[PDB]
Amino acid sequence: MRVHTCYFCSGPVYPGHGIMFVRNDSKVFRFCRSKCHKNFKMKRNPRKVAWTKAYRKAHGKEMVYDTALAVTAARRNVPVRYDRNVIATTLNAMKRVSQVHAKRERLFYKKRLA
Amino acid sequence: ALRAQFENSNEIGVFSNLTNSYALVALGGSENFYSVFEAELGDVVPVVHTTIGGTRIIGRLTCGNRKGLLVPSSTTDNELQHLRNSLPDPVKIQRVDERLSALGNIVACNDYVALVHPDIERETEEIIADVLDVEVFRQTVAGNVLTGSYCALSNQGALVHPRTSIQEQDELSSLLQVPLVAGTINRGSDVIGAGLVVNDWCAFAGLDTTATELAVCESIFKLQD
Amino acid sequence: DKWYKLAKEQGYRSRAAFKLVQLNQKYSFLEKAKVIIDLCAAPGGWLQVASKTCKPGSLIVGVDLAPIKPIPNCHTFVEDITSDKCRSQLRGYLKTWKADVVLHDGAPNVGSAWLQDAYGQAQLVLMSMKLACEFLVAGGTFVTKVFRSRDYNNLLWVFKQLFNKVEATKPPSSRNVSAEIFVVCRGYKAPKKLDPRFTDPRTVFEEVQEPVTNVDAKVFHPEKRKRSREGYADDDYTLHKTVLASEFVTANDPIQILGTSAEIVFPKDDEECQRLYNLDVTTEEILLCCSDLQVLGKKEFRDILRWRLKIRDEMG
Amino acid sequence: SRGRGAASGTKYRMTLGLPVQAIMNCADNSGAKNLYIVSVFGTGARLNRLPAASCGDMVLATVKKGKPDLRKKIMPAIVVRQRKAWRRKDGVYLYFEDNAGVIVNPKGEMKGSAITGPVAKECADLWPRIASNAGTVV
Amino acid sequence: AVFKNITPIPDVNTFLDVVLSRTQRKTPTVIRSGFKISRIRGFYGRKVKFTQDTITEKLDSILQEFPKLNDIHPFHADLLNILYDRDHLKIALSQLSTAKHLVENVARDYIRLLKYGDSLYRCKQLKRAALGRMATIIKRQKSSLEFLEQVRQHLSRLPAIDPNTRTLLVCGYPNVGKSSFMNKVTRAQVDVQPYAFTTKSLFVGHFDYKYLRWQVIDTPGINTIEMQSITAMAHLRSAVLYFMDLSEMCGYSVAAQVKLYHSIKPLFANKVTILVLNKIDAELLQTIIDDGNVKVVQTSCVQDIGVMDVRTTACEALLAARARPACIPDSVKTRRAYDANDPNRRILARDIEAANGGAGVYNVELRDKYILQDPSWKYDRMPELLDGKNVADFVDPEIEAKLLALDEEEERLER
Amino acid sequence: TSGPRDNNRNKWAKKHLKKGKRAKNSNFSKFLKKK
Amino acid sequence: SHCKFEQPRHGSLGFLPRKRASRQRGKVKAFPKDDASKPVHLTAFLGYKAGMTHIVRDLDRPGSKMHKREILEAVTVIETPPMVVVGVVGYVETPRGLRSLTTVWAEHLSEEVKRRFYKNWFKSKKKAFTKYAKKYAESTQSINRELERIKKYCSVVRVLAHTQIRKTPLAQKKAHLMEIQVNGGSVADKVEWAREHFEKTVDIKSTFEQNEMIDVIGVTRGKGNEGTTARWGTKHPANVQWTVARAGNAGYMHRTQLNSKIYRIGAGDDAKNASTDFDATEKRITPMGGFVRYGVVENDFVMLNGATPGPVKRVLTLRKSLLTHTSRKALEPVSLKWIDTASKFGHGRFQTPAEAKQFLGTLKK
RNA sequence: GGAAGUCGGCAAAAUGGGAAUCGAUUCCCACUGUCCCUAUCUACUAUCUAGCGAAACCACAGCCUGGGGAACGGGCCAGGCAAAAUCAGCGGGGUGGCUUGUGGCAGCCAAGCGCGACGUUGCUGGCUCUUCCUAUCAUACCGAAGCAGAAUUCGGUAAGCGUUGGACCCACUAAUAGGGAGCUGGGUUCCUACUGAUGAAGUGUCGUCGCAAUGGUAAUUCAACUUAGUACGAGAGGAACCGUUGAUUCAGAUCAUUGGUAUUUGCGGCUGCCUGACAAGGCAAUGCCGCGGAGCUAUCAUCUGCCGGAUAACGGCUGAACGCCUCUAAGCCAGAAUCCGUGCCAGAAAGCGACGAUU
RNA sequence: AUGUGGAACGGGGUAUUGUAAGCAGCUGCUGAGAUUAAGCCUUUGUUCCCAAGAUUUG
Repeated sequence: MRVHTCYFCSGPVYPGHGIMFVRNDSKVFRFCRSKCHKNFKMKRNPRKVAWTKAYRKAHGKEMVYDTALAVTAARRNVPVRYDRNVIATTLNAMKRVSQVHAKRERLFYKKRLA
Repeated sequence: ALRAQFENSNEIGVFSNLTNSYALVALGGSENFYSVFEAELGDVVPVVHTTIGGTRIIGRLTCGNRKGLLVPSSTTDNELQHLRNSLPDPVKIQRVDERLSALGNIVACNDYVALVHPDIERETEEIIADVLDVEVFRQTVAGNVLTGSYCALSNQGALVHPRTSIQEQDELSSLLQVPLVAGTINRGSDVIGAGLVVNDWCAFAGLDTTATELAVCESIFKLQD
Repeated sequence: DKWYKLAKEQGYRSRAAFKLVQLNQKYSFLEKAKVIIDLCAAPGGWLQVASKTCKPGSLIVGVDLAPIKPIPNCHTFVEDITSDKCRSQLRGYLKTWKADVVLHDGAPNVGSAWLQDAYGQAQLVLMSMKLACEFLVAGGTFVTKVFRSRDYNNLLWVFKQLFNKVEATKPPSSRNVSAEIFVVCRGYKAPKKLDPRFTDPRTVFEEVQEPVTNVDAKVFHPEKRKRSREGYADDDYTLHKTVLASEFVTANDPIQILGTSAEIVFPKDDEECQRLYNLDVTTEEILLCCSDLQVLGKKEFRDILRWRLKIRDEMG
Repeated sequence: SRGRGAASGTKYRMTLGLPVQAIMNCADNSGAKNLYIVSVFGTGARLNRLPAASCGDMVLATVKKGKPDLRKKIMPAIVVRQRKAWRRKDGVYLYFEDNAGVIVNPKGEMKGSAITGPVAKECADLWPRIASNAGTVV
Repeated sequence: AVFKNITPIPDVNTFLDVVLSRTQRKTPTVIRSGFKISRIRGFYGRKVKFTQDTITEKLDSILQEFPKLNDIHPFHADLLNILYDRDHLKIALSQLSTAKHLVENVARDYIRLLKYGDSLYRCKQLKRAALGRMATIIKRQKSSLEFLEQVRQHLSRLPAIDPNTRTLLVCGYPNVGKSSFMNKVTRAQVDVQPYAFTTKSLFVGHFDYKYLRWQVIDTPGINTIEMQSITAMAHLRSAVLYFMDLSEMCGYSVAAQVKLYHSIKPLFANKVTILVLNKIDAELLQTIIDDGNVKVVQTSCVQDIGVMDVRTTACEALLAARARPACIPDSVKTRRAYDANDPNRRILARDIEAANGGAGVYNVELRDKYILQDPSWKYDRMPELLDGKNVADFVDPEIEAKLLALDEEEERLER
Repeated sequence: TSGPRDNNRNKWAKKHLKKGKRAKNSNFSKFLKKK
Repeated sequence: SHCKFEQPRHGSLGFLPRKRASRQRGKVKAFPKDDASKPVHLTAFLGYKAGMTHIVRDLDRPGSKMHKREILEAVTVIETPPMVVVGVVGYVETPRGLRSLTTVWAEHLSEEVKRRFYKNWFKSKKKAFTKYAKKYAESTQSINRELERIKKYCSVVRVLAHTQIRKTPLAQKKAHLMEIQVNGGSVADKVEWAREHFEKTVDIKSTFEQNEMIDVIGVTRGKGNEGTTARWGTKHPANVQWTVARAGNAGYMHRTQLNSKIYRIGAGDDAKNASTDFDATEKRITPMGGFVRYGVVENDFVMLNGATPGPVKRVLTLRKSLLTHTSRKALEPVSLKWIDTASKFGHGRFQTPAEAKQFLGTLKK
């Protein structure tokens, strides 16, 4: 149960939604919807397709970095032993990410407006 | 040396992986396999009833030693969390972003030295040395790339194909610093790793293993005492 | 059919008997053949025609697995067509004489893959000529049936070196709907010793490698999935093969490298590749393009090709 | 007995995308290159329905292109990869970009030694030997 | 040579009834005079042909299932000689094959005449003339079919021998302790009775020793039984296990046994015999001991002493003729092996299963064995996703400290 | 294989209904029944 | 002459005639057998097919190939607002069948159930049940007499209940009224339970409990008149027989799906009904953008496995299973892990607008 | 996926082409809805309406089963049945109580009336389609057999349910059992029926909720885990019942997810055309291409398919007939995928009940 | 047939496409613009319309 990130649009990919494609080099691509899957089939570069988050972040249209809360997210390959106190205060850290990221999201676009 | 069958299959190395600090058994089938493992290692090392990526070939999908454990990319977060909770704290777990997902087929690793698939990624080799804390060497076994499946490793002994030559036998023993014997498991099947799982003090093989083969594994692994 | 009606009316046991006699009429080989050995004699129509046409008292042999109805003057051998025992009886009946014409009517059971049936008797004809060339005298003739397939040209090639003349043809009585052809190998070369390459079928039917695959077409058209059913690069364990950046720049086959390699890497250890990495000509877009070769478009490949030429202009 | 011979586990229903007459890639190092599908095991009595196979199914195969001694046997083959998209029971839709399979004996241990390319986990679970001798299982 | 796979041979009457009943039931039955003559001819032609096919199908099944005496290992061929008279068996099998060809000839003849049937009746009697001749042909092999069934029944009883493997033939005087030695060495339950020659036929028993399996074949004591015993040792790479009654408690004189062994030595050559002193608990022998190959091992048959030593000696003679610190846990050094009967043995999940409904019903708790600061939470559900983010990416034992450091930073930005 | 009309299949289906395998339905009904 | 190549019949003879159902509401043609050992309990409920989604649940199915794995299943969401009990019917067993002896109605009948008795509510003078209300107010001893008759002579007790269609976001204003047989207890006990349940609402929380196996019955979608191809699956001198496949109506037939499992009974007043212990993420069962062609679910809802007959916004009847069947699938518990509420009106990609807003930039609007 | 369809690349796609043999044939490669396996989209017709408006054909007509010597038919005989008026489809309807499983000649008896029975001995056409029968290939249950186990042979009840894919051949399959009552190839020179759709009418009228006479009926097979490496077996080998999990075929649904479809002609791109120009839009018998919601749909997607009696083969209890015995004669028990119900579908439009109002 | 009434538009949400014209200086306005129910959801928005005509009913 992982909400993966699509290869094309860089958006969320929930269970059931989309397609999984395995290439001969054992590389796994996940496509959220038929639009991104067919665009991948035609081999259109995400950095040259306007409506993709990959293009937006690589074209200066999205934040350079957000070191929000001294840590924002990572693909942790070392599992951590289950604790309630850790699990509850990290539940709170989730939200505290969200308002802070929401605040900086407002500030960045206000800066880009002028 | 003991004889066991997972379900009604002679390949127990495929469906289980055994180290000197823990045991892993497949989930969802018959626990008679888990029952047999607990009968000999329940009071020594923890036994984890685990799956890897919703799959029962955990033995050939995960490679590990008494120190650390590795899981492939397809390992789910829930299963990885399950494995961490089950295993004790002094054991570390690591995900591997390896193209060759079958870690149990590309890596044959004991507590001190590991011999790996020749075409393994450099980053995989570095993290293997970091987690397993073993010296890693790229070489083939009897001209065959699947070292983990075609060779079984322990601290005091190891087995390879009967197809290997004597000079290859000597070179492999010299590069591994452990006695090595050319043999077969499960009555002529040359998949030693798939048919045999061995820790430093006990050995498990399929029920179809011949008496002569069991004597060979006992002789090389010095398990009479 | 018409030939079946003729066979039952006249007394011949198969339409293949009419095929043999027509072939004998047009080529004129069997009448002078003193020693004739027929393999796969079923149903015996060939033996009946051979016995009737040839002068009585010749060395007529018919070998087959099924009970061969004793044909006049035709020693009938109900054994395997290439048994050690049966070859002993052929030599025992051959004595001082040597085989002049070897007739062969191999007909394995059909009802499986057409490739299997065609290739199935292909060794059976190939094996039958092995025992033939063992038994033939200089200038002898070997005649049999072959269905056309990808191995048909190779079998005729081996026939060309092992015989002076090849005269394959199709008679009118033969069912034209089927793919059978009657090959007539006359003028036995009579070599000093039977060549192991010819005898051993690994080197006979060995797949002859073709020129380089049309991969630049796939490079120019990354779309159009063309159902690649050839193999896997002749035992290529890892399909994520990478090509050195400096080697690709200095290479003279950029289209082949792009069409075969799945990734072009710029290793930090190699000083030349690091220099290419630090070159201003190499941009981030080109870097991400070469990092994933297979997911690339026509424009990206053309940009890469222009980039390598610009580097070629720079280094010399 | 060949039908479910040494399966060590049941298979879930999977989309069929390799009917008979299919031509498909050999995936082992035994030396064979191409395979032709002759029949599929475990097909019942369905009028006009073309016999078909999925990942992990065992078929009757003829090596169209390959080593001559590897041929002249209608040999069992395990379909390990399939181009047609299929629903994994956890919900995700999967499809490998080529149709691949391995030459195996009726018992269930192949003549090859190492698999070039990805291996479906359904194939690797019904056939522990393929899982034992697979390089990357996805 | 497992001769058990031969189908059972019906007597001539049941054979005919089964064939004719199958013809009636599987072929169409109704025809009218007004039908086209072609349909009438085809109707009766099918019955004649169908009856021919059933008969050959059965007869071929016999001819293929019986073992071809020439193509089999001469041990079994000569054993079938003494028991069944290869010539009688070969005549019986040839009679069936000649019958088979005759059944084919009659059917071909009557199908051929049926092509000219003009009325519903003239076809009807050719079919009746057909089936009667088919039946009268079969009725003539009553003796052959009865003989083969008797041979079949006794064939299914014979033991499955394998001369290729290592063997040790045991032969000697009747009831001279050889049966006791075979029973003690191999798991075969050989009956021992005071009646002489209790072992009417050979008895094959496997025994595991020296990491190998040896097939000990006990032969009748020394007639047809004696002939079978001789042929058993005639063609077999094995060693003799002669047992001579030292105390003559078996009823056979020691001198007579020695003389018999000397006479049979011509067939026992190229083997390492044994000079077993049977019934030890219960001159002539010098000549036998002079051979040297015989091993003089005392066999206290009454006390069952020395049987194991004799077997070990015979097996040995037949074989001759033919830094890595393993830190094992301290609990491993004193671990009690899990054996069910003992009470000190712990429980296994297999036993929890049979108590809690058995296979398919018991739900194993995967979570039941987590190393965890509590056994109560042991069934809790860990949150996985929250607001588009996994909880897993954030599980950090010091995650509270990163949150407080952060607090200070946001308090700085608002100010 | 025996079908659902099998008298045996009916018999051990009845045996299942005779034991606690249906007692999970009784108390299940009693819960809503009481509430 | 015999048929050369045989095949199984292209249709099912047990479902013909393929005629249009004479009803829009699912009929209960069999109620579960009664027992006096168990006292009172209802046996059916009436809901509306809002829409269907998919979920992820951990499968604890012992012996299964996917024991303790995460599985995806399609689920149907049926909105089940509480139904008002307005009547009781007594049925007497006769040698000619069950015959309705008498019927007793509640004093106050809502406009919801009153609309059922008219084809045009506005033109009518609304005179229905007026004199019944008058006599109920005047003398309750009469009504006590019919209830005494029901508890003295009748053997089967059924309650007339109508669904509050006003609560649902449906354009229809007529309430669906049906009979639910009161199973359990003595006839007197059923009559009392009906009396103290007059004019009060019975909710799905009291009828079903989130784990049991039910039969869902309704009228299927209408595909119109169809030829033999899609109606039946088609590839001697006589007259055409009934068994020959023919062209006619396909769809809008009364069907019964057996063995449907409730994965969840959620409450409308609760705002956590679409959230699970593995998910948190406050959300409602209504998908982002509202259910396609139905609306927003604001009342109690039931989530069944698989698919149920009929299109959206059609009425379904949910009955307790007639026969106990203790298949371990019918006996296992369900522990939901995640529920999909993305936009079904197209290729939705976000669960709720809240979590969509962080990923998306600051929209100018 | 790629001719697996068909007698066969008929027709489309590759743009039609490469090599051989005598334009034809074959082979390898290539292509594709011929096929697995059908789905979707558009126009016209069909549908209804306003107007106009025929013809063929016509003894009379219109239900089936058995019989009516035949020719059985629609009229006749005996039955099942039978309720106005209609609409749209589709085309159905325009010769023995025979026969079956056991051949022909001669002799020996000899129950008996010169025959003489059984015996006994002597010799050489294919492609799809509804239903029925059992004379059963498989599945269910039984009896016998050197049937130790496994596998198997024969026989009994049994037609509920299946009995394939390709060129007699070779595979799959549990099995590929036998028969009765729209089409094409090589070979000779109106009405009625069936299926859906309305519909006047007693019961005062209109409704709401129901009952159930009767008709139809549905589920089928396989292997996987223990129970097992146990029973059995010298060994080789090696099951079963309970419980559980999947799959084949079939049937009924559904569109969350996935694929497909494009007249959302919804958006965007390209070519050409249209006003002086920067622009602006618009047009091109659906100009071409990409994506494309909704709908439809796919064993190309998901879900669902159940229990009570009576028996047959057969195994028994008591028990006579017949002072014993006996499963049978009176009675009783267990017992097959069988028969009958339950469940499921329809609801008598001439079967019915309760309730509401009543100008 | 005066109502938590309906309808026509409008807003919002949700979707489809892909960042419009113009202003300009590829970039910014601009994940913009266009479409959005014709069988999508919602509406303290505005406007508008209905307490009517005919027929059969003891």
